[PDB]
Amino acid sequence: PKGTFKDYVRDRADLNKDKPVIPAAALAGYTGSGPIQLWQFLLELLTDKSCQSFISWTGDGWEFKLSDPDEVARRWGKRKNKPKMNYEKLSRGLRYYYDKNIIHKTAGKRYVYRFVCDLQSLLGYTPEELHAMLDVKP
Amino acid sequence: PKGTFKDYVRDRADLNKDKPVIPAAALAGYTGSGPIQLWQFLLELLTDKSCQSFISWTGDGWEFKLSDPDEVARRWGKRKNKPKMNYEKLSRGLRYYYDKNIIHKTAGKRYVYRFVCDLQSLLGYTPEELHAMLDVKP
Repeated sequence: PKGTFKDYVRDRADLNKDKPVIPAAALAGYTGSGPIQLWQFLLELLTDKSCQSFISWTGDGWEFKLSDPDEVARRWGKRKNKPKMNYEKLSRGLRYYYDKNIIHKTAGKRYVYRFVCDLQSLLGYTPEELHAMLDVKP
Repeated sequence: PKGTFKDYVRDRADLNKDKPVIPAAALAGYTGSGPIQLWQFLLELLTDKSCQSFISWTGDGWEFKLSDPDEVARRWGKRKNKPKMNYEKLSRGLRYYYDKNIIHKTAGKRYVYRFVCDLQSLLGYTPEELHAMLDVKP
């Protein structure tokens, strides 16, 4: 392409990309879920500094917000090779996690959710630790 | 719950896994190649310290050896969700790269090939540079 592959990688690194704390494929392998799942993908985006403009931790425990839900849906589609992925499907996926108690929606607010499963024990990180590593303001 | 995700990751790191100098996905993205191609996959394995037992650089420029061709094929099939992938198909794939001048086979030797496209200009790395980062004996 333009410059060398080395340039490409350096440019991505400079933009804080390709180094999520919790890579979805890695978490899928660890949990043995086979295919990558939406909740694991959201976790990767939330621990990827380059993604903070469209999805981020609110600073309240495991609560997060979708600043650009369409972008989130777009990336999800690309990751699962489903070009037809959209916000309608993304929201349906999120509602599915309600009864599964993986993700709950924050009442009286919009596009704000919270992981309600025990991620601290599963992941080995506290909300504080993760927020420091990602330099989250709140 | 065999440890935490964090332990799972450190365990793999202690085995020199998950850190290829040239990830196939990244290379495909940079070249705008779409799906990951076999030659890109070989480059990934060749720059992944954890794969040296079945595929490695010979120490002569961009020449490499498939010490365990069957395992290489298995990993390729696994990466592309192609369960039928095996040595016969992998070898067919390699031969296809001949007239495409991407990879040529070293005559007179067994399981030895060489990238013949200009990888130095494409990657930004010299063979010797990669060899050093990978502790190639030779």
